[PDB]
Amino acid sequence: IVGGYTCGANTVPYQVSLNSGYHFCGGSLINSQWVVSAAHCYKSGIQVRLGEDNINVVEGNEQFISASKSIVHPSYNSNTLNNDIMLIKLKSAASLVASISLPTSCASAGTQCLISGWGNTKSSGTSYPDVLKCLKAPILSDSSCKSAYPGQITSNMFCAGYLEGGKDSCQGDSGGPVVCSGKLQGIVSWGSGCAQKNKPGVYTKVCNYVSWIKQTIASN
Amino acid sequence: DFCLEPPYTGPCLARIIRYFYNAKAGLCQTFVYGGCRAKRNNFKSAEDCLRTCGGA
Ligand SMILES: [Ca+2]
Repeated sequence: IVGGYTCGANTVPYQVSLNSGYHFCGGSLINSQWVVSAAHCYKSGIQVRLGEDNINVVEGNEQFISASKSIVHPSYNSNTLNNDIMLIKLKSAASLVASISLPTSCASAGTQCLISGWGNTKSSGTSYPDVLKCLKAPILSDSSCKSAYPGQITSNMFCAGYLEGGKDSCQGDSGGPVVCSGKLQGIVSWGSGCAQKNKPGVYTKVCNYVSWIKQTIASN
Repeated sequence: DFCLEPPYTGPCLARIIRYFYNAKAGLCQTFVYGGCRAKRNNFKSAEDCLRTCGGA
């Protein structure tokens, strides 16, 4: 997260880290056995880390639980990035660390959201934080999103952020949450660099997937 | 030669460690891959990188 602030320990209790010997992606806990993340975060052998603040130290609220299933959307396209969503089942239920609700309706342009993660905090250069970082950012209109990324924005994507630059998600934040009025509306997905002027972050539009998420979770 | 191209993070926002052949150094080295749109100088192990690019 570039341009953000220190959340505070366990103030984002639905944020998880996906670990493959090191932190590589975030995710969002949506019930005691299931996490939502990005399809491009698929790996075998994922361990989900819940209750984290400092990713590099054991502080004691942690739960480390293996993924028993890692289910990429059947229509994920790894070239266009359409349908960038993945559901991870936990091998044992997490002790509730708390889940976040799925949306009942899509969010509109200008809605303020909370984006969080353990990704790079520099827009030019590299600094990875120990503790979880937070950013408040608004959803942007589809028209502005498509002028920022011509030919690239599908109906399952939205932009969020600040066109002047300096505030954005960055490498290491993928798969993590964009929460707006207590609902998981987005998944950190892609952008052009990070926190660049005129290049807001692009997010998977979770509201389009709620029936699929519910049915897929219940069928596994 | 794809082994001579600089490593490509790509537009996705993961922090995945991959290997690339560094021809300046004559070494397979690590870099951050964002999770999508990989180019070919991008390997999951040092052994795969050396096998494909060693000596380029
Ligand atoms: Ca910790």
